[PDB]
Amino acid sequence: DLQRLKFIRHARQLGFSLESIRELLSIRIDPEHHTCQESKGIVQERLQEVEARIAELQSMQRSLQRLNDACCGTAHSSVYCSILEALEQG
Amino acid sequence: DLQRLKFIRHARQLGFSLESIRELLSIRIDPEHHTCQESKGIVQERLQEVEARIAELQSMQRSLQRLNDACCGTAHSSVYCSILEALEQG
Ligand SMILES: [Zn+2]
Ligand SMILES: [Zn+2]
Ligand SMILES: [Zn+2]
Ligand SMILES: [Zn+2]
Repeated sequence: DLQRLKFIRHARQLGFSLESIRELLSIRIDPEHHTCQESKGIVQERLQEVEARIAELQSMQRSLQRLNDACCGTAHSSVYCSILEALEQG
Repeated sequence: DLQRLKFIRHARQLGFSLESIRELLSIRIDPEHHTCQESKGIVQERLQEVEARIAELQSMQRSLQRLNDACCGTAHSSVYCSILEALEQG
């Protein structure tokens, strides 16, 4: 029951890079020589990384939604498929 | 100017796996023997993959937002930092 393992798992579940986690463990073991500025910087970095991803994934999701909704999804010959036509224009 | 290269790039920008792209190129080269059901299935699979990711990334973003907002981010000794306390409870 080494408590820092739970700490690490939680940082992991938040998608912190191994390098960021090393920094956090460094702060955790010696708090008297680190500040809120350092720990917050690590969080802001990870937060910006996540928000940028979510944005580029939602862009894809919107395009994928249009592609999905326009196709009939039946035995209709793919010779007429809008999905292939769309991927052609991009 | 081999047009299928543009096709591939567009599928790439949508985050389709290499295997899905192989399937699309197979449909593209021989449309007379494939249907909208096949091409749509490939799109739905990718769409569900993206929506699940966006959901797990937004979960992180919400937690990261709370962590970020609660910390003063100044020289305040990390001995009092809420970020480390939070990562402790998870
Ligand atoms: Zn159709
Ligand atoms: Zn179709
Ligand atoms: Zn503080
Ligand atoms: Zn703090």
